[PDB]
Amino acid sequence: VETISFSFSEFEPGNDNLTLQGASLITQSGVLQLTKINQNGMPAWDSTGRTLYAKPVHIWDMTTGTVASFETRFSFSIEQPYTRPLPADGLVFFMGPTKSKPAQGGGYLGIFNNSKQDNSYQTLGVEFDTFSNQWDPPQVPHIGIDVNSIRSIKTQPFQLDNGQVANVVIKYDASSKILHAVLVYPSSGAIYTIAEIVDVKQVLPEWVDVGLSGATGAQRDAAETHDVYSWSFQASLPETND
Ligand SMILES: [Ca+2]
Ligand SMILES: [Mn+2]
Repeated sequence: VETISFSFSEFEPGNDNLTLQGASLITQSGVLQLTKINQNGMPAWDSTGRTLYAKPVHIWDMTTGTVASFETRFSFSIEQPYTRPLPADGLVFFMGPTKSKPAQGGGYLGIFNNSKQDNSYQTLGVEFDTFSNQWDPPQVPHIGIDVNSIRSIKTQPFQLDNGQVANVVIKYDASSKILHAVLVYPSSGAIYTIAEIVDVKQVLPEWVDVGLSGATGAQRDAAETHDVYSWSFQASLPETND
């Protein structure tokens, strides 16, 4: 079994296991800030940032025809200092082609270029969307499963516990092809669950980059924080199948 796993209970500046892109920054306090925060202490608008694990992950093998099962857990907080103008856009856990660079920001969350459904994206993502774009359901925020498109195949509305820490668990079982995600707010005890069938062999390339991406709106003050406090990941690829 080909396995890979990493666990960051805290983030350390200079850690070569993580690749920071765009506005993403690791603070001295050990927090990963995906989007920029100005010196005045308020979140910056028109900011996009991503963090990728420095090594590619083997998700499926064509020779043996096996597919990896995986699980990721992370804690984040989104603080919306203002109710107006409307806060944007969110953050997302994604898997896509290796050597990927940031895509469009704003509602595309840094991983897509348009709102079209395109196989060439070869990207899977689980978003936490805070702004309702034209391709979105009216309710925000919402959890969404994105498969080669910013237009989710399935969404689940949730209530934001402003500025509080949320715990997320995303698990993929290769045997059943079920991607199930859970979001829990310890502060309020709220629990949200969402699941869908995803055939990763049909969507993703054999080796992928895994990461987190966040973005703020293009309108002045259409922003919020996208802070990550911890992140762990594990994948197991059966080397054979007899
Ligand atoms: Ca959106
Ligand atoms: Mn959405």
